[PDB]
Amino acid sequence: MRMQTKLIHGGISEDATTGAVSVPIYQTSTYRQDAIGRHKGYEYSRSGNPTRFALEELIADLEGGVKGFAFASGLAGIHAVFSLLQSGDHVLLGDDVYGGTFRLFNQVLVKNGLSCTIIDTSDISQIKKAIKPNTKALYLETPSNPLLKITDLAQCASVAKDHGLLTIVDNTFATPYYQNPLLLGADIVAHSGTKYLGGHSDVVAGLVTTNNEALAQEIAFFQNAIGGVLGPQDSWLLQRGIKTLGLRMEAHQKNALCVAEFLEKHPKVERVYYPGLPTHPNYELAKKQMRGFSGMLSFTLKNDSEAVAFVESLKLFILGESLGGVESLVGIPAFMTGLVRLSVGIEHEQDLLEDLEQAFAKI
Amino acid sequence: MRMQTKLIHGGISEDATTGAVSVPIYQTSTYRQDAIGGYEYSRSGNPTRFALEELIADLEGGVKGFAFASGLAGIHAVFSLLQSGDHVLLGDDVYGGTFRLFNQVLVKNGLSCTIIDTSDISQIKKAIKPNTKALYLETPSNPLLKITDLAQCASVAKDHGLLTIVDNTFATPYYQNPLLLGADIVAHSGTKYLGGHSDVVAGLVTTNNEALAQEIAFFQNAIGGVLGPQDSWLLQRGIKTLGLRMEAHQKNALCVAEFLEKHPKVERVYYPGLPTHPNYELAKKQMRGFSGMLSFTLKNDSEAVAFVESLKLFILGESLGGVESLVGIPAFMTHAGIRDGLVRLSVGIEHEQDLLEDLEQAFAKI
Amino acid sequence: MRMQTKLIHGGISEDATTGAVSVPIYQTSTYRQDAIGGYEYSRSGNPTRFALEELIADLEGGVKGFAFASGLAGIHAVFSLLQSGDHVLLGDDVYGGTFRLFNQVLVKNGLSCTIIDTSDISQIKKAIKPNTKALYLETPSNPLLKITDLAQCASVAKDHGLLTIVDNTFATPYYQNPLLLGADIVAHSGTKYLGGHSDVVAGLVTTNNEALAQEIAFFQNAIGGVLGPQDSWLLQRGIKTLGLRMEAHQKNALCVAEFLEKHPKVERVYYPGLPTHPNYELAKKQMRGFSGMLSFTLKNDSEAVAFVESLKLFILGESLGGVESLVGIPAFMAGIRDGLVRLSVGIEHEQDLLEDLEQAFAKIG
Amino acid sequence: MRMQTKLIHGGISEDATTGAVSVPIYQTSTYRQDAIGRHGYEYSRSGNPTRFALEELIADLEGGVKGFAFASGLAGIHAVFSLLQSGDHVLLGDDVYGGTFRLFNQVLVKNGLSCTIIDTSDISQIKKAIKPNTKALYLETPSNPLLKITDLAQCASVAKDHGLLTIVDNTFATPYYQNPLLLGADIVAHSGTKYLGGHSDVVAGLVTTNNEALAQEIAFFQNAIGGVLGPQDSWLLQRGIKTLGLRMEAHQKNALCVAEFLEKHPKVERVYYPGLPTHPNYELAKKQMRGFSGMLSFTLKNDSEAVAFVESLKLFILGESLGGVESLVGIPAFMTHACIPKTQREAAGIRDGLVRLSVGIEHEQDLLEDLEQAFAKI
Repeated sequence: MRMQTKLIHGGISEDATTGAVSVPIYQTSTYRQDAIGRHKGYEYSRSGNPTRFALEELIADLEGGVKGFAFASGLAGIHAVFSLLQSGDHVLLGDDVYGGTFRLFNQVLVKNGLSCTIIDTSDISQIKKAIKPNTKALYLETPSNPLLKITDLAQCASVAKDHGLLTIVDNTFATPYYQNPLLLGADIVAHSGTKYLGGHSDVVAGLVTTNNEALAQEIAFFQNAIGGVLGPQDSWLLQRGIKTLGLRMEAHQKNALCVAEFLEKHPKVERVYYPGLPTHPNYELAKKQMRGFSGMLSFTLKNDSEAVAFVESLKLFILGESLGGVESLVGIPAFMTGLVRLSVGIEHEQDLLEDLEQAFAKI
Repeated sequence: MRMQTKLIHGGISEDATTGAVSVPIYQTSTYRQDAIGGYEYSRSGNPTRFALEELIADLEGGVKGFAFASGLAGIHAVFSLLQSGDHVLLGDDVYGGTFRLFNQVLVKNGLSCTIIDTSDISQIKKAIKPNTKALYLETPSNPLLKITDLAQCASVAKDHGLLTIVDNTFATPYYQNPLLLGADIVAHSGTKYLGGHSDVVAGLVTTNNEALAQEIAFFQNAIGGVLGPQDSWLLQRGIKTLGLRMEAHQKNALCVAEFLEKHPKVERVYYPGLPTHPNYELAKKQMRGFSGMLSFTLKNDSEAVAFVESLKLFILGESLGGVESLVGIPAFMTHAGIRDGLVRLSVGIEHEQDLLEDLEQAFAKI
Repeated sequence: MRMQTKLIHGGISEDATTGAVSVPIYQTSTYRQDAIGGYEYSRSGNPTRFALEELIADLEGGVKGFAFASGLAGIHAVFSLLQSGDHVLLGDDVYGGTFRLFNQVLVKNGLSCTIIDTSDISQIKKAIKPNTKALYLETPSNPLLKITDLAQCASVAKDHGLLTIVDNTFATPYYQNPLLLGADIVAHSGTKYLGGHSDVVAGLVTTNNEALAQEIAFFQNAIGGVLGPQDSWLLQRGIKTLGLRMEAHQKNALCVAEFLEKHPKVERVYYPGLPTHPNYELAKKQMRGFSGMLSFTLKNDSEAVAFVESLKLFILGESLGGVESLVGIPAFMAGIRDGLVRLSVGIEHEQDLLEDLEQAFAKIG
Repeated sequence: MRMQTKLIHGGISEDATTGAVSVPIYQTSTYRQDAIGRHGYEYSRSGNPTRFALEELIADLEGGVKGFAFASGLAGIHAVFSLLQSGDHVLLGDDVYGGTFRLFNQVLVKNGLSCTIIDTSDISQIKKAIKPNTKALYLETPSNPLLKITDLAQCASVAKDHGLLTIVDNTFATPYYQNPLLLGADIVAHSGTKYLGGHSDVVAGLVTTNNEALAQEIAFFQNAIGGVLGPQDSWLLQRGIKTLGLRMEAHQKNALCVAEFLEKHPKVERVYYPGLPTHPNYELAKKQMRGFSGMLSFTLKNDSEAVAFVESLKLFILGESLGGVESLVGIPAFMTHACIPKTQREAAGIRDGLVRLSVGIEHEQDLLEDLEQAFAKI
């Protein structure tokens, strides 16, 4: 079965006992057991839950892993991933990773004996040079946010492997529909389900999956030990949202192209950051490792002062703080995470252009 | 507003714009701004979650409330307040998962702990180091229901540089308020009595202190182990009957304890409400009642499994604090005074007679 | 919402319950509670004061605002964050009372300072000590209108562990917004351009930073140098015409600068709006306009007092930033010659202002 | 009116009096007049409706106030330089096409003017070379045969900040992919002979301008020197222009297929094409250009084999010109730059292994098969 068919029938997508084409929401905390040391499969909802498990199975099935793990948020998942390491360990970050991941290290992890080194990861040599005797992981994120900066996954993975290093990839922007880091040498993949996977701006969730059984034992342990689990209703809604991913990602791509092209041939606009443009640095690398480009695009205007007047005069893009939803979103990462980030939604392309038009006419 | 009225109308229990007597569920990740510069992003804040947070703050007399994906998610973020190189003092019978947090997650993140009997006040004195930054209390204890003087402990804690953190899961806010007794931070598993219907996994933390509130607020948002709006809403709904439930829990538990103690095959009963309990007077002092938690040791240890496996009403299972009665053997589940034969009962709200008849029939099988 | 609009509907410009287009004046000291557990005590919080604080936060791009009994009391509270044995860099011509605050108040409390020319970015680099915590800028500067590059000094301070503190009184939030140029704390003497009507003594402070906001709040409350409700309200009221007043101030100040410059009897003229002014290109870049503040030194230095005492429209007085024209010799009230005349150009008719100057010049040698 | 529509309806594209959807060919030397002092045509060296129609079109297409049609690309360039007085100085591109270099070297130099060859991508080199009597800067982008890109906006700005005029040769990128008058240039020159005609069947020059006074000046020397384009060739140039949009779309697509083929090839070294992301100033190229033409050049590894390669080509026509519907091939080192000593050639970046292609509008596959077999023989 193909990706499109897997989004609908993958993992667990059916109640085995009733035939329900939808996995039931197990709003429960505990489970009755036959004799002690002989359970019915589930013991306690923090450790495992049939609804959450179905979702965890789905994301594993999609990214080509052995196990999935659903979390209360993207950050909670990432946090649990880094709980695999001791104090005295080192991690190499990309120079433009998501701000909350930076704050995770800066303010939570570093504090606990975990050191990081920020480097440009599209500069393969900057990673070669940055490894210390205690470096235990390489944390990549491509396309990056904002700026959509592409990193070479297979290369970095190869390089991380001949050193005793973990390749941990944040696949949020380019979904499992467009990119599968585990098939390119990654050990652990993390998403914000809060974004595209959910895709209706109505769930806060993180998903992690892995290629490695030993890694999976570890991640499980810390999901259970720290307990930042995804609830069953959210799990169910995430899975429901995931069902449409393919169609949504297609529509996201189609729209964001029209938007990028229109923006590039504009008098008010200077540079434009989108992976689908032949004009974007490493465009070739992208077509190599991505089956498509999402709906994210940063960009800048020649007049750097108007940035805030432009964003605030738009009437169809929602001025808000997330991305990856069916509604188009807009931000300015200066005060949020003269650069303007667009999360192109799945509204009619013309209405999106007409909305950008009228907001340009105003500056 | 008294406790029993507060449970229903406390924190935010109403929708202000619409008038709705229930808080609406905000299944939403992000909010439109008229910005740039109330709500911005659901991990940082959410109206459903907030209403519950205000509720629990209101019930414990804290300045802020914090809702987590699980009890443990809450405790974890509480200990994220500390730097590597810091020292923590622990109870010798703290909940199994709390001990595992330190042993498996927090020690390897550079924190050190020391296990002392918290009912022994001089043991806490003797165990204090220069890097000791906090004392962690759980009373009554899981699973032996051991009682610890909260005023005394917080007193000794306060006149060193120490934080007094209390897990108040067993007594809930209906029967004990550690903040009003000198504690700095209070943590619950909302999965237990607060939800009460064994259908939600949830943590709740609250604090006396405005600055401490900012720190927890920081690590709630930064680590991101937040309760979802649906679970927040359901947990709030559960809390509305907390008062009535705890009374039934206490009435039944009292009845059961007095049955088990008078029973031929039983050796000791651990229940704070039994006059013969170590620190029974101290319980009456710091608690407005005892919950539904008790455990007992049966004269012949080898019969504990067979006893537990032949109960027909009590559900053999992992958790506690629900309307349905639960039973476990701590030795083989959640995990000094703990013998393989120890049996822990979570007395639910069924008919006292239905619960007694169940135990009667199970003893007849050993 | 644009700045011109924001001055009228920003922060809180309306009573929520009643719909009043003006914030009501809460002449109250205390509030009934349904406690134990919004407003508790007027020193901690007052709805009127808060309205003004929200407005300034909103104007400067801050997260919180803070209203004080005076510009000084605010500056005081800002520096109250620092421990003893800490170090601070000061502009060589910061406000006379800002020096006297450090010189005589904060020093004896264990604080240390170094006077530097801040328009010399290399000079600040030369003065950083290991115990230095903050740089304090003031541009344009009293009374020479010396301009400092906010963006660079912020950067230089940012890559060290330093706090950028800016006194934005002169070029108001309408012309300059330090917080967007990498500043951490902005402070105003509300007594000046913000009130605009020479009838309120006030100080306003705002910040980019949550943790700094917690701190400033703490010290505003603990020292208690808070602004009253009536003064807050009058201040907010004043702020509503800020945009209109600043435009007229500039239009007049440029008109006067060009008169004084082309004048035989005048030596130098200090005004950021003059092309031939140190760092004029810098002014244009970080400021959206030049204000009503200008100074000038005349050729006959001893005849400075005779000039000032013969002005009929301009008022010889002790302040600035009002709708009426003010004049003072900053020496009587390092650049400052005992014949430097400082002009606070009001919003009166320029012809009337120029005709007051003509007649004053026409009485000295 | 979008550009694609302008090519069909722009300037004068209709006979107002008869209805004709084609401008009539005016094979006439003269016109009857109504009375003395009262013409709107007098003599066809000054004015002719057929040529004027095409002239309007090129002004319209390039955003100029007036168009000028000349007997050839050179005639047009020459008429432009006929503005400057004896004594004047000109900054010239080093990659400038033969004819234009020679125009100065062997015609304009002996007539008072004088030049300096400078690289125009390197903007400081222009600044360093401005003399007090310098009055003009002549740019060609993309260039021949290496396709160097040049910043039109900034080069036009630096020239305007001095006393200078900006003259751009917009032949390669057509008015369909580039519009220098809209980037601060004052005069635009084309070889109509090339892409504008499109069918390798007309020799013609086109010049247009922003400036009312420059328009007057160019009109004068057009009429005074008489290097005017004839009415039949004007008409054919206009006819070819009607399909410029389409032809350029096909050229670009075909050129890109070939570009990508060539650089994936083991026997090739550098590929010079502005439409490759790997190309120098590809960034700038995208900003000022709306598309890349059919012109590419490539060097093969074994320098000497370029000859054997070209001789086996059976679809690419070995020929001097460019910008036609048919695909053309040449070796600049021999076809156009044999007079320049091989070492100066290599300095200028022109090796004996540099082959140039004017990719036509044949089926991209056939063109690829053609290159495939030719490579196979070496």
